[PDB]
Amino acid sequence: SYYHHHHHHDYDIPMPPRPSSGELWGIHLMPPRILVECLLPNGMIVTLECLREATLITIKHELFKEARKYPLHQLLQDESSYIFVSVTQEAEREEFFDETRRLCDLRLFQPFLKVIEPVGNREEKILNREIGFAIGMPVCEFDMVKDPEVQDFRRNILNVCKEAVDLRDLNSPHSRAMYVYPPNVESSPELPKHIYNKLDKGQIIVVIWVIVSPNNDKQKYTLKINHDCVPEQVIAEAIRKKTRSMLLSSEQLKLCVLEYQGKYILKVCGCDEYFLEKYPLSQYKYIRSCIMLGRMPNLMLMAKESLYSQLPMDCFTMPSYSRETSTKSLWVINSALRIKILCATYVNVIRDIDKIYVRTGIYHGGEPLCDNVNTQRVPCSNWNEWLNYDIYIPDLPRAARLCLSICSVCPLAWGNINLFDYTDTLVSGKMALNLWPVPHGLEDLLNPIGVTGSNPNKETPCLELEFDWFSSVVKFPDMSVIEEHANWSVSREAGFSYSHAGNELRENDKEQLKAISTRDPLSEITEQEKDFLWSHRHYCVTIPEILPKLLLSVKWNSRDEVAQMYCLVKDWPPIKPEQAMELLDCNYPDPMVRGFAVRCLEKYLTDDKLSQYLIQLVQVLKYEQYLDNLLVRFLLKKALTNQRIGHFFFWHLKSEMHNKTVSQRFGLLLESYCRACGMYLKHLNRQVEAMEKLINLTDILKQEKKDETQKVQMKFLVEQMRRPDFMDALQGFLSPLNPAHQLGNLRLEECRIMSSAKRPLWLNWENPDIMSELLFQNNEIIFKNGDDLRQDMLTLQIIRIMENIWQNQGLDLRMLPYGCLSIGDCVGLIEVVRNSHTIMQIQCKGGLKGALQFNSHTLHQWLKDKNKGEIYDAAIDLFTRSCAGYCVATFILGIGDRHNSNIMVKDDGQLFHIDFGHFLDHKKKKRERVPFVLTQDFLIVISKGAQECTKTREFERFQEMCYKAYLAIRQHANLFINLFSMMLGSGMPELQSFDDIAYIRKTLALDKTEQEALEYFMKQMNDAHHGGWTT
Amino acid sequence: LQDEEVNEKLRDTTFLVRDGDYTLTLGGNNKLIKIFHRDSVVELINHYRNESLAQYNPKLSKYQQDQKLHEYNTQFQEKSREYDRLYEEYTRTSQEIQMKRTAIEAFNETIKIFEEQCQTQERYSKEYINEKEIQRIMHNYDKLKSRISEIIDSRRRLEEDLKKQAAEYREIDKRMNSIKPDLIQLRKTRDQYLMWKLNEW
Ligand SMILES: NS(=O)(=O)c1ccccc1Cl
Ligand SMILES: NS(=O)(=O)c1ccccc1Cl
Ligand SMILES: Nc1ccc2n[nH]cc2c1
Repeated sequence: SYYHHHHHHDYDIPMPPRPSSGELWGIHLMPPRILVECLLPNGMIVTLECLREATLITIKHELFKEARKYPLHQLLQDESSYIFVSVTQEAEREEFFDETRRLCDLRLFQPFLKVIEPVGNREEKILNREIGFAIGMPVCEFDMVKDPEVQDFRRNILNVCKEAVDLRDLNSPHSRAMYVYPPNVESSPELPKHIYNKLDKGQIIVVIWVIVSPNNDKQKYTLKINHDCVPEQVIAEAIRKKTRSMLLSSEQLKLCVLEYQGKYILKVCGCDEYFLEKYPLSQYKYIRSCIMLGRMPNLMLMAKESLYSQLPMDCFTMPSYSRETSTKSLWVINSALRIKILCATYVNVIRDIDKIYVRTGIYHGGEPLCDNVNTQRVPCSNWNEWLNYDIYIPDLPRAARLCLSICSVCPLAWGNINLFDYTDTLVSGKMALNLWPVPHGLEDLLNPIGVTGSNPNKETPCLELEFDWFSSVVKFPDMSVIEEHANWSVSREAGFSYSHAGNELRENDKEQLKAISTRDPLSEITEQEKDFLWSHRHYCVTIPEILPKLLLSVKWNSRDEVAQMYCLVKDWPPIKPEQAMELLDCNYPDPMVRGFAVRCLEKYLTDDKLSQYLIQLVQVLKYEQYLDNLLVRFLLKKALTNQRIGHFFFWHLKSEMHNKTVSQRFGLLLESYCRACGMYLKHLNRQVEAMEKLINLTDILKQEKKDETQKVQMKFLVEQMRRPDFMDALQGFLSPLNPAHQLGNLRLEECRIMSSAKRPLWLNWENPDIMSELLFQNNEIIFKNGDDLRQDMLTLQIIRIMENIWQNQGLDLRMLPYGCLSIGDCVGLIEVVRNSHTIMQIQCKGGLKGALQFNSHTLHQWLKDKNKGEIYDAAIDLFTRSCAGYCVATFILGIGDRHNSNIMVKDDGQLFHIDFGHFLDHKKKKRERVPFVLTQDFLIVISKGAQECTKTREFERFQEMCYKAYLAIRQHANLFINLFSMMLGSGMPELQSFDDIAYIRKTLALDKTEQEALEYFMKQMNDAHHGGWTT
Repeated sequence: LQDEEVNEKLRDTTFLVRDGDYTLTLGGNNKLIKIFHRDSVVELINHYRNESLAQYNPKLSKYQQDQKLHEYNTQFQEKSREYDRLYEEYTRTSQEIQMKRTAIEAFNETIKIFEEQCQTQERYSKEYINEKEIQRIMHNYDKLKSRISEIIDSRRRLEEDLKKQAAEYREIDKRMNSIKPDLIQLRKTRDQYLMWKLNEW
């Protein structure tokens, strides 16, 4: 009687991505002895069986044994002039120069090896294997590329490499150590006041250490010195003590110091940071972190000699790639725009679709004319029209692009083309434009926000076109010509008598500009306001911050308006890095705009604050029209100036090589970097070797050794990490989460496959540092192959940025934006945060015996057990502070519902969120949600012990932090809107439109007053809990 | 008169009535403007609609009609669920298809080394033509070509796996193109039955 006896006849009971890309083709793990077909100059294939982990020294030296039996020997030179070579899974013929490499790490396709002699006696150059390893594609794959844009980028972008490398040897070796160990420093020297108030009105207890022969021994020399003190002075007061005796006068001790003083610099104990320059000990992050955490710095006097004997020189050298028509100016062509649409092929659809047609529009991001569709013809079943557009050629703006698609009676396959060559040339001729499938849940008809260019997949709907030919090669005009036209149109302006511009007065409509100057990027501007703005453009120059709105007010399909804007922008005054970033989203494509934006960054963007926003800045490369461009030369330089940038710059590109829309642009960039970066290439290639071993191990677990209990999986885990190729590969390298940290020597004792079904690995290495005792002896992190990290990556970024906007507005909410890095297609590393457990783990550890209920006070009781005594108060504060900051951020970003298994509480009483899920309230808009709900459990801890906990004095002070913090973010809403906007490039399903980012606007309620915003907040915070939140 | 969400819900087109204290969201793109009660109010509204508005650069709908139940959401969302799992099949297969092509590229190239090796023995078989050493030498050649046979036959097997995979691929893309417009109709007639909280389907 359950389903009205109705049968379901269909019901029979019966990543990314699949098995392959391992040690042999379609294999994963090659068995421990393998049969390898060897080939020679003879024609004589012997067939050595050999060990999977065996070096190529061996297989050679035991083939130059095993040959002396097989036929036609006597013609094989001293093996000392001979090299192996085979085909790899990325089908390339790879001469195997390094022969200390093991058979398993060759990434062969079939197990065979041809033998040969070394051609092109420049093995030394043919180690840009190392480059291809890092980049994850062969370098030769660039060499055989037709596009001159590419072969140029490669040859041209070496300017920057060379110029950067000379900047490193400018004051060798100090300069080299600034490159290799740049200071880790908050961007303002001034210290916030809640930090100050731990310091005896401006003093810190330090501890300098030193190792003198027999070295066995190490010696404290604890000081107490000013927070604003530089390291050079802290070197002195360290030596001062160590030196002082009853046999040194203060005259003789001053001389003894100054001489010993210069010879040393300060390291941090247990990890590789170095305070190498004039900055307050406070401005370094390790100190200001020690201050706050309740810790005594453990620095270390390192001899300069012994640091300088780590750094090797660059040895940078150019690669082998080292070696009219007049023109028609765009503006002379008397014509309109006509682009011919011929024939597509390959299109997938007869019965259910009625008809199909090629829709096209000209673009800037927004539309410069009535785009028009072509008549429908032979729908399905396999056009030839010159198609006429409503724009005069000369009005075409420089970043003008044709966007196209093929649509149904919904779309089918989209594409776009730059109307100009990277050489400022207007395109004429016939184009074959291979199309991209529509992104899942693109309901719009054309994709102009999409990437510029054809597909590199041949096997896709191609579409043939012809671009009007105007009797000659047509170029965009030089500034010389664009300037003149501005100054002409200006004086032609000054002489009519009628109302409308779209008058050297002023007024105080003057301030109805400044009103606009403060609105957020997504506050849509009205046509009247456009005309308002465009008309007073010459006044706007006293309010630079208005420029983004002005530029959106310009009519880019009038070359008149654009010529004049070009000239404003020429010597517009620099604006703040936080604003100029807006000017490199998809809404601003023009080269002069973007150039300006880059100058702003060259000028006023700290190596610190670049490091903070490096992810945005890299996603923005994608929206650039051409390969070479100012923003790349900018970032490539910074990357080569400052290894801590380069490091993440390299991972941030590498992580996205899988994604074939960027592949070439990024690979090519990565190649530039890997050639010029120096010895780091060797450290990266060790990181890269490691991550590959981890991916291939997790893959075996995920899709072969499923089930097999835990215990069988874990016997197979330890077996593998015992093997010598793994011990080689996973043991002496830098943490990509932070390469300051060194990993050395796996502790397999403590390595395990976490419980989750994506088989995350918990890895724990020794900390090889010489003073590891004072920091941590066991660095451990989580390698998770399965989930896509780059959303988590971002919310943690955003969370980090809030924490700063708080601190440096004096407002100590302590968030824990733990470390997370995407390093490939759904593959990453997540920092472990030691001594933390989930609220649900707390509920089991205090859960009284047989199962009835946990108890709401078990959390608050659990904290007392940790924080006993005078500390208790402090540990409640921490909870209360963190619990606020997370309550605000989580509401603001709209991240997925917090529950017991995704909140964590540390032993010291700090609370922090993990596994955030979708950020901007992605699919639950099918509203105004509060994802972190303060249950009783927390409320108790906040109101120490109280019953009827909603109305305590503690809880009101908690609400006060929330109100102050929410408003703090709101004041800086611009930044977040942009940070979000720049990330439209990355393929994140949570971010496809600006109207996605919408949510953050409702959330902060920018359209209302802040009175109304607060009260919006209070309301929503009241709505979530029912009780509390009325004032 | 009375008898952000704009930019979201106005998905395509040319008239909209929001809330100067009100706002018009129509020409080109999705263009917006507003003035206070300055010159009639809601009868000059009827004018711009079809004629003039030449006091500006270019001069050039609501309510619900067209015929209450849950019904559609199980259709909509469990047709979506297929579209979604078809994006995944689509997705896998695409990555699978190139995985093959570049695995054929492996074969094609692998072979050329074994073709070059039959020929490296060809040269050295000719160059050194007792009748035992010749037979041993004749045998090692025999493996080459019976090995090469398998390599090529292996390639072919993949090559035809690629054809099925290609046809099977294209067919997923085919079936999604029927689902898209079907799936949009069902979302639009969901948002009209929204017009008429309570919810509970
Ligand atoms: N059309 S095609 O891709 O050249 C082709 C057709 C049939 C068989 C092999 C190939 Cl590569
Ligand atoms: N480059 S190498 O010496 O062959 C090597 C191989 C495997 C692991 C580490 C290293 Cl340094
Ligand atoms: N010290 C610094 C740090 C960052 C800089 N950008 N441009 C010049 C700079 C100097």
